[PDB]
Amino acid sequence: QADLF
Amino acid sequence: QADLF
Amino acid sequence: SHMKFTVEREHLLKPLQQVSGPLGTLPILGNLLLQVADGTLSLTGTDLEMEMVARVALVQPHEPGATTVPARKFFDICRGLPEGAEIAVQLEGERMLVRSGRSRFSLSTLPAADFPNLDWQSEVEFTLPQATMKRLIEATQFSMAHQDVRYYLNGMLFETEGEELRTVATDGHRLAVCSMPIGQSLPSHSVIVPRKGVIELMRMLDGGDNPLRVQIGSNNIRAHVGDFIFTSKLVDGRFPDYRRVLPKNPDKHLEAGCDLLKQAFARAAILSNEKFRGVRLYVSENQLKITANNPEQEEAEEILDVTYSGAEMEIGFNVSYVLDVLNALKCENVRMMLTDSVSSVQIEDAASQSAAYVVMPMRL
Amino acid sequence: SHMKFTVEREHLLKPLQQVSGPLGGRPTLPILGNLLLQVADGTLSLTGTDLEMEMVARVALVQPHEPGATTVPARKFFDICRGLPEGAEIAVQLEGERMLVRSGRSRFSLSTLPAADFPNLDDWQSEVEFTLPQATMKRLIEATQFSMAHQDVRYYLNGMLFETEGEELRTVATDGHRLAVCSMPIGQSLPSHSVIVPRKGVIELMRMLDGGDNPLRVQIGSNNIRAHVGDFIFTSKLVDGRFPDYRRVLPKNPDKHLEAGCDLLKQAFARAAILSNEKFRGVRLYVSENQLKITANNPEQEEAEEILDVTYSGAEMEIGFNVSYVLDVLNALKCENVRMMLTDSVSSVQIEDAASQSAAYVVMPMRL
Repeated sequence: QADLF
Repeated sequence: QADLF
Repeated sequence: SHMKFTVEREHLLKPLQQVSGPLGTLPILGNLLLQVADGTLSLTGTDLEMEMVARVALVQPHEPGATTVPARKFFDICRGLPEGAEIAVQLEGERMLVRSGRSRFSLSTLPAADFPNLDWQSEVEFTLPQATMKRLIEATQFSMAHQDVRYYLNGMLFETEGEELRTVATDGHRLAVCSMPIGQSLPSHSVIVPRKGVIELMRMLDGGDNPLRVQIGSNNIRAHVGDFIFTSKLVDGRFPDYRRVLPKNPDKHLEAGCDLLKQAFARAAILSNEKFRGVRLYVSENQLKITANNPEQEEAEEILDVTYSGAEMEIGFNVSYVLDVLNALKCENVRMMLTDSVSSVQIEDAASQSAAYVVMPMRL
Repeated sequence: SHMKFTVEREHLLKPLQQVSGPLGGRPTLPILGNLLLQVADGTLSLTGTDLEMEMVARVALVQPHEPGATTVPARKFFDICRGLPEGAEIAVQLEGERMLVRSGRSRFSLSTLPAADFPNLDDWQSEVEFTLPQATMKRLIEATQFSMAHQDVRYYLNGMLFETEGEELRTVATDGHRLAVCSMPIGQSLPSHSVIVPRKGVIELMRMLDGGDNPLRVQIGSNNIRAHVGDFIFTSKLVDGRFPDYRRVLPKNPDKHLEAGCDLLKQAFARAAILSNEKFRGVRLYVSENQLKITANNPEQEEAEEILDVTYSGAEMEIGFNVSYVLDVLNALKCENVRMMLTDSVSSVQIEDAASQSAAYVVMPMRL
């Protein structure tokens, strides 16, 4: 799961 | 609580 | 295996729901057995104690065979397709292919040969409308024991006598018994159906008058209604005799409205002890006073005008046992038959002797 | 205390329900399980609180009454009132440390705790004020609330940003993986300001919006927010922290635009989800000329495949998502067609209603 910030 | 039988 | 079939979504959903009932340790018990033979699709689920079968007529081209498929995943697929969808099913090796429209699914299977069967011979048989079987169970099921070491009480007695079918349930504190005449001459016989099977049978039947055929073996019971077949092992044990717990010569009779009585008990319960649930009843001069108090020393008092015959008396109860009975009766007026503070009490619909409930008091 | 009043059951039930909202749910301090009751100037006020927020209801007293205050167990008092017959008159008075409740032949004695001990939120000053329709506040929260964090260590994401700019009220919610932002016109000129409302308070604000031609009046202080609807007043402390800037997480140059039916797209993700990994819920999207393919597989090597007709002319690409994040957006977008704006497999996607830009959703993909 990639992160937005 | 009393027993029924 | 050769199994292949195409069926509309709406013909699968209710069968899948019903045969999934017993499902909740062995992986194959999480699967449904699917069988095609003689133009019929049969669906079976089991927990090893009970099993549920649903049959679906196949009017579209098909091929006979069998497999077992994950129940929840298969049900979710069918439920999720659009209304009216055609669901095509086939096997490829150890996987089941499901196809509808532009939707395609591959499910892992387990061999149908590994699926457990529940063969036995019926000794008692009778037919009754399914609504009658359903309400017999609904009237008594709440008084069944749960996880009691006396294993024979974790279930419901089914008893035939003369023309009547009877259900009995008790947990050692309270009891419920309900009889209905079914208009057939029956042997005198009683069996214990385990509580999990009782509840699943109850949830399978709807309020219809479709005839339900019951077969009781020495170790098994079976109920066939329409396209659904329920089977359960029986609990092998001896059950208490309800006739011997009923009050024998009640000299005190109380009559009151069911709703008014239930509502007074429900409000008094609010300030009862949350673990022991004890409330006190005082009956005298055609009036009933219900009181409750809790460790915080809060207090509830309810007074009702009732019709009461007999000596004045005071008696304690677990209010949940009393509320269970009154929620079950669903009637205009109730009748309570009492003897003394240390003996059981019988509660029933004032207009019907079909169902009776016995609750043992508390010392408080 | 002198407090006495008599009120009809149906005038008490909805206020008791509303002011009990903040009550849990894991006791803490006994008085926090009580409602504050106050009578003054012909008004009955009821207050419940969790120390972070409070809900107040006002009830007019047209029958004889006497001023005073106390605190009473909320669940027991509510159940008493709810359990009495319809139309019942409920008489209340204090006798020493006990509250007596009487209706007809029913009588109850409840233990109290002094009103002086009730922790009500302290005095604070309003700095921004405006009025808006309740439906607008409801749409703003409903459009974003699902993207709020829950029990995240970055405490400032366990809530919702409320932002005033120009004529607009804006809400933003994010958990660091997905984000939602919604703006609605308020028809009043507002200062530029942004506050974080804790997630529990966001929920109760959403649950207070029932009534009809009543407007919603909002007051924002430096440390508090207050909402007035009809006879109910909600107050919450604000979260003291810095919120991320939604403007900077938005995809900067999406060159790929997909458009598809919201219902058909939602239903394909829901079915594909069935054979996804139960823990990670990963699904895989492949986009090509007017075609969308959704696949999913799990540790048991089962597989789902869904194909949809879409409007797409961009370069073909493949991208993974947590299907629950996507379905949350599509369930929130109650619309005909959604637009999806993509860049590449490792970049966020922006999702919105194809006919409206008032709400936008940004979801980070998964490594496939």
